[PDB]
Amino acid sequence: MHVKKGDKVKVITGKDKGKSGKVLAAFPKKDRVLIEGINMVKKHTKPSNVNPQGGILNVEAPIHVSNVMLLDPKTGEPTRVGYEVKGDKKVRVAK
Amino acid sequence: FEGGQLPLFRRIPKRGFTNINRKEFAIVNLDVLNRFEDGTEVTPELLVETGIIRNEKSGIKILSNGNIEKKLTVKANKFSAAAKEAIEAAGGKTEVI
RNA sequence: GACUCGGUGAAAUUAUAGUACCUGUGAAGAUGCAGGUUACCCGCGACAGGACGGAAAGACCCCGUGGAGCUUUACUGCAAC
RNA sequence: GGUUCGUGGUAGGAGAGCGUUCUAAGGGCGGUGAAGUCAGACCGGAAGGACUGGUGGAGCGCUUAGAAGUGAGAAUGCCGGUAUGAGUAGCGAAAGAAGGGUGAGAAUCCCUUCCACCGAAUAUCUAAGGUUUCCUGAGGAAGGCUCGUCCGCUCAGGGUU
RNA sequence: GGGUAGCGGAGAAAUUCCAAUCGAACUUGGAGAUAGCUGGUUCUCUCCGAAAUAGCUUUAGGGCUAGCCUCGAGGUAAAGA
RNA sequence: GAGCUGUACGUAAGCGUUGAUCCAGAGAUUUCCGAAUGGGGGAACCCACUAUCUUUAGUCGGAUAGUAUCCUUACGUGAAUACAUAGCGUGAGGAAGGCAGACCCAGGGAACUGAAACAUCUAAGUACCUGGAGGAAGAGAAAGAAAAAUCGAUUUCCUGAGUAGCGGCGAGCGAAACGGAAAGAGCCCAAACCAAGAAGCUUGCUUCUUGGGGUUGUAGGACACUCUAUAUGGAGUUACAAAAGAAAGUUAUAAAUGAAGCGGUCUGGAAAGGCCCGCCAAAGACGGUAACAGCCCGGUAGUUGAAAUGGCUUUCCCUCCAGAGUGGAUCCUGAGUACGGCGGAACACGUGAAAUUCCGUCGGAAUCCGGGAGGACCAUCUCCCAAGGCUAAAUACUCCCUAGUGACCGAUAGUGAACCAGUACCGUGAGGGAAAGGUGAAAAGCACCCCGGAAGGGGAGUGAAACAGUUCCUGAAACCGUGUGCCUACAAGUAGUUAGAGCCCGUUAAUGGGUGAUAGCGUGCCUUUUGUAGAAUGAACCGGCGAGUUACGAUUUGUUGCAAGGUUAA
Ligand SMILES: [Mg+2]
Ligand SMILES: [Mg+2]
Ligand SMILES: [Mg+2]
Ligand SMILES: [Mg+2]
Ligand SMILES: [Mg+2]
Ligand SMILES: [Mg+2]
Ligand SMILES: [Mg+2]
Ligand SMILES: [Mg+2]
Ligand SMILES: [Mg+2]
Ligand SMILES: [Mg+2]
Ligand SMILES: [Mg+2]
Ligand SMILES: [Mg+2]
Ligand SMILES: [Mg+2]
Ligand SMILES: [Mg+2]
Ligand SMILES: [Mg+2]
Ligand SMILES: [Mg+2]
Ligand SMILES: [Mg+2]
Ligand SMILES: [Mg+2]
Ligand SMILES: [Mg+2]
Ligand SMILES: [Mg+2]
Ligand SMILES: [Mg+2]
Ligand SMILES: [Mg+2]
Ligand SMILES: [Mg+2]
Ligand SMILES: [Mg+2]
Ligand SMILES: [Mg+2]
Ligand SMILES: [Mg+2]
Ligand SMILES: [Mg+2]
Ligand SMILES: [Mg+2]
Ligand SMILES: [Mg+2]
Ligand SMILES: [Mg+2]
Ligand SMILES: [Mg+2]
Ligand SMILES: [Mg+2]
Ligand SMILES: [Mg+2]
Ligand SMILES: [Mg+2]
Ligand SMILES: [Mg+2]
Ligand SMILES: [Mg+2]
Ligand SMILES: [Mg+2]
Ligand SMILES: [Mg+2]
Ligand SMILES: [Mg+2]
Ligand SMILES: [Mg+2]
Ligand SMILES: [Mg+2]
Ligand SMILES: [Mg+2]
Ligand SMILES: [Mg+2]
Ligand SMILES: [Mg+2]
Ligand SMILES: [Mg+2]
Ligand SMILES: [Mg+2]
Ligand SMILES: [Mg+2]
Ligand SMILES: [Mg+2]
Repeated sequence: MHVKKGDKVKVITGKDKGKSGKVLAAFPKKDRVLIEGINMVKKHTKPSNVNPQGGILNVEAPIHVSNVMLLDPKTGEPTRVGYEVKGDKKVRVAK
Repeated sequence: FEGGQLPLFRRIPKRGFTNINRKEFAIVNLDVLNRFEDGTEVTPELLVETGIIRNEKSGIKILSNGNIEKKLTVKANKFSAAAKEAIEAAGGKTEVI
């Protein structure tokens, strides 16, 4: 996938377009990604589970990977990603 | 079928035989020979080149139907008595190849 | 057992039905057509005259140039001898 | 465009059409709501076609041609659903009773006592056959012709030397 | 526990039994057998509109040709009524 | 190249840039049953023997290997019986079974059905059984086709032609050659004869093995002489002899790189949509992404890539190899064969006037001065040389693999099977054989409160929507209910229709809608019938599904093109 955990992505579709966050997890089998403070859902958690008080938990929900674009630290903008080989291993490059 | 009444074809007798050596000639009636130019030699090979007879079954036979205007030297495998007379009456020379 | 109450709960059948009687009429035997005669609306327990009631495309009878099993000095065959 | 004579109809002949799915090409509609679906007092000579509103939530008309799995009320048709009969028949040989208990709930589960039935069996083994139905703890949706706290049922663990 | 198997077995003999099938088991295939028989065959309007007869037929509730219907086209001492 | 420990709704414990999971090539491991093969057996089990090793104080245990049958072939033993054979033993090789329900060749071979009955005939050499196989098989280099005077192996297609014929001359069956195409390729023996053994002893003659030689028609060969070759050249594992290798290239089996919009604004839950601007394009394939995307993602065009294995093509290696001329003394050129009789079959050809080919049976040639065929047969002429074998391609089919396509289906369709289906279930068994798809973009899968034992509700919350609430898109009809505007307890009803008060409404605005006191008229629908309301048939109701089609011929009408011409087939 064009993004991976640790990457600073911009969200380009959905209720949260314009908002940028950090990729907390990637689900490449589902082709979805979890962005910090993006796509908050209210989970109605019964008390039994981890959380012995329970309650309405406001947590992030996965977004589709094609809805985020990688940030280039230099420009500070969303960019498409190309791959160039330094010599040992290939690395992602902004365009 | 006629619902059991003996069909027509079984009421009436078979007739004749087929000849193993039956000849069938390509027929060329005088009228088409007018197509050719005067004082022309008209052969089978010329009649098929022109496309007057495409297949030359057993040979080419000239028949009298119509009349002829041009003087022609016409060679064919057969002529009707009337054909020969009519070609000659115009002033031609019939040859039998 | 039936019947009443509580529990549970099928089936065959079924064109739609607000589904009387008499005499007649009609594919010649009508709840349904005509003319009359009777008849307030809804049930429950009973009885079977009718719905040519249900059930089974009648086994009788005939028909089909339909089967099948059987017979023989029917025809043509075959084994066996 | 008139005139004249016609226009009942089964088998059946002839003609013109409606509508359905798909294709092509043009041209459109549709999240400001497609198809489908529901309703209506609208339009055409018929098959049929619109419009408006509800539901629906993403596809679909129209024009001209083309191609067909192209139109259902009957086949004791096939499949599915649902009626009717009807709260009707039935609930499958048999003796139960009360007290106590359990439980949300008890004719129906547990205990006690009395009563009743089999006893050359309705008792005890055991082969076949079945294959976990056995034991214990939970359970009460379905199954059990009623009920059910119970069970040869459901779920867990166990158990055969 | 075994044996006999369908053009076959078995029968103290009834056409009796061979897995709730037996005048010839069951199953798959040939197979969409064949059915001059019965049933069924789906939208609309317009024009016309029969026959239930003759002849022959192992034919009689089938068929064929003719008669009667329909569509198209022809031709004229118009021959039709 | 960053996550991973499969579904599928988990809990736990862990792994991973010192590169996991994952993808491809190659290895290793591979219980038991099954041909099943050490013996047995009711498949997936039981019970051994012989070596060698191991364990124990020794039984008792453990490990590894071998041990079926038949055929062929070495070798050894070895009876009646003296030699010997059979038999027996050991060692090598080989087979066995399965299947693509296809295609191919062979052995065996129905019936229904058609003939409007039926027996010849048809169906049909089909179905089916059995055997053999191969990637194809079969066929095949003329004892051929012909008689335009010539052709030149076979196979397949077009045509000939529904012709010639066959046929209770019925129903039906039905060629072939010529012509046009696809594809093409030719070869090796047997025999004369030569050499070398081997034997029989016919004792120098004969038949047996190996090698050479040699392959054909107015003939060829052997055999005589003669010219050149003895690897100069040529040819090969697809026939033509047979087994080996290498190397290079290329294809397949993983991948890599890959242009251009987060453009503005509108509606919206969300924009890929609308409107307005740009841009890339050897890339506007397809799919995904919160509605319809060339420019968001996977990609796509283009351009790169393979450690390993397999295929293919070349080249090299390796291997193998005599071919022209001239005579005609003699010799050779496929024998229980050809052919014939009898009985069958195959030939389109049903015994016919019946050639041609095969089977059983019996009889049985010629053998170069020879033999066969030209549809009885003879003569002439012409063409051919049987009784031995091999042979690619053009053709058939698809259980499979890869990439695609569709005026093909879209959940009663399409496979029986979109879903754990040949399952469940039925049957002793062979065998028969279902039903059953859709929450949402995302689980955000309803915390919490309330009634209730629970189920199930009502709130609250999530969501665009919950009348999307774990079978959850839409949600028709039958059928079941609640509510009520009009009518109904003196009426006799195929249930409507025409007239019509009264009451209640208010429309796609129409000489409107609902209901219906009362009055007139009025025997369902379908099928089948001379005739049915029918006391004749069929339908409980609703829904879905459910019947003149296609191919190839014939004929006729219409249309179009060309017209004494028209038209191509493969
Ligand atoms: Mg009761
Ligand atoms: Mg009467
Ligand atoms: Mg009356
Ligand atoms: Mg009646
Ligand atoms: Mg009756
Ligand atoms: Mg009857
Ligand atoms: Mg009967
Ligand atoms: Mg009319
Ligand atoms: Mg009239
Ligand atoms: Mg018609
Ligand atoms: Mg549609
Ligand atoms: Mg609907
Ligand atoms: Mg249809
Ligand atoms: Mg129906
Ligand atoms: Mg009753
Ligand atoms: Mg009663
Ligand atoms: Mg009772
Ligand atoms: Mg009882
Ligand atoms: Mg006793
Ligand atoms: Mg128990
Ligand atoms: Mg109960
Ligand atoms: Mg219990
Ligand atoms: Mg019986
Ligand atoms: Mg058949
Ligand atoms: Mg009329
Ligand atoms: Mg007769
Ligand atoms: Mg690695
Ligand atoms: Mg064994
Ligand atoms: Mg018949
Ligand atoms: Mg890109
Ligand atoms: Mg907005
Ligand atoms: Mg949507
Ligand atoms: Mg979409
Ligand atoms: Mg013979
Ligand atoms: Mg024959
Ligand atoms: Mg001869
Ligand atoms: Mg013979
Ligand atoms: Mg001969
Ligand atoms: Mg001859
Ligand atoms: Mg002949
Ligand atoms: Mg010869
Ligand atoms: Mg299906
Ligand atoms: Mg559906
Ligand atoms: Mg549900
Ligand atoms: Mg009254
Ligand atoms: Mg009165
Ligand atoms: Mg009925
Ligand atoms: Mg036609």
